[PDB]
Amino acid sequence: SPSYAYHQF
Amino acid sequence: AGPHSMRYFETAVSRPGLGEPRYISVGYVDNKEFVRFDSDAENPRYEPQAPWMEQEGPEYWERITQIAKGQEQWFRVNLRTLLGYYNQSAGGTHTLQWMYGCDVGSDGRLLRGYEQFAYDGCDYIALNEDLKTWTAADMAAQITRRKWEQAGAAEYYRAYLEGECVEWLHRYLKNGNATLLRTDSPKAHVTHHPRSKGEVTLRCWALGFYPADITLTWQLNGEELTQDMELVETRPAGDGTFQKWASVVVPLGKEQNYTCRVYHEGLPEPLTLRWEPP
Amino acid sequence: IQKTPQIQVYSRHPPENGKPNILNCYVTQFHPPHIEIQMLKNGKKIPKVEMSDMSFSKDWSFYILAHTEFTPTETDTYACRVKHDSMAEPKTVYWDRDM
Repeated sequence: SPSYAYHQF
Repeated sequence: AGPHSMRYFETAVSRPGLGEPRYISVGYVDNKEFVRFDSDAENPRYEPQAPWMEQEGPEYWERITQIAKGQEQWFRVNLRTLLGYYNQSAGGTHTLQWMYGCDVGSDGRLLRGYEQFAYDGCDYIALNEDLKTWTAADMAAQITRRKWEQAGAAEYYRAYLEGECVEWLHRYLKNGNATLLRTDSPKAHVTHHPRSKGEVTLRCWALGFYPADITLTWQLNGEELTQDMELVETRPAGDGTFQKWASVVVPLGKEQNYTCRVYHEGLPEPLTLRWEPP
Repeated sequence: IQKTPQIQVYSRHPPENGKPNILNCYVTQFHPPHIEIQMLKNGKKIPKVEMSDMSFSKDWSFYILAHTEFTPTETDTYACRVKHDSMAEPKTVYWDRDM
């Protein structure tokens, strides 16, 4: 199961 | 051969003045594509790309599909930020890629983890093997680095990699056992073509093998020979198997001194073959 | 930056003239991902060209498989023409039965 990148550049 | 693995290859391509950016997420277990999401689809949704995946309940599909929407938002935003960092104009198209996942040892525990990001196909930022520190490719990525060091991004990723990643991988392996853990042995042969005056090309063929992990090498007089050996990219046959070949240029009349070695996990013993006339 | 596509043209099965088969054009190692692929028979576009989904590899470069049904003949030539921005001209690769 995939995931959130969440953190922003 | 090797540790089991799970990965996701996620990409967004901006389409300035033509709609939302195109978003695609492809999932792999042991380098086999098993799920996929494409935003340009008519009912954008995660789809099983392997038969053993069809045993998951509807709620599995819903939930990951939700993740995908979240992801689209994420990519869209970060695509815009990067236009900022690189001082680029808003009418051009651009790429943002995320690759992530885990390699797992025989114990079922985490061997290695991956979190890597590219922009316009160039490295942007990547989690080092320690799963604690970042490599940033340029000063634009340094900004994201400082920001992510203060936000504790590494632990967030590490929690996913050590927990969720490994356990999902384990479930998937349990379910796809029969098809993921099989072998198709290569069928090998050697072909002979004229090339120049006194010179011939010998070509070792390996066909219909799974998995793609394979090694072919030539040999002069039982010793390995790779010098000037032309080797093509492993390619898909299109039915789940692969092909590969390796060639060498040898003197006319001297072909019997050369041998081809094929290594593959499907074989009980390595192949050794030579050009056989007529 | 741009990465120039790598092309292999080749058949699913060992070619037998008169025997129905699949012809692949495997394109790899390109950036940007937008690309034009044509398969040709005697210099004319095969209409029934099935295109796999695009993917990318661990070096970020994109790849894709183009394939069509065909029946090899002693007299028909087959090729794959690729258009990409890394290249000032389209690249045409002929099917070679020894490759």
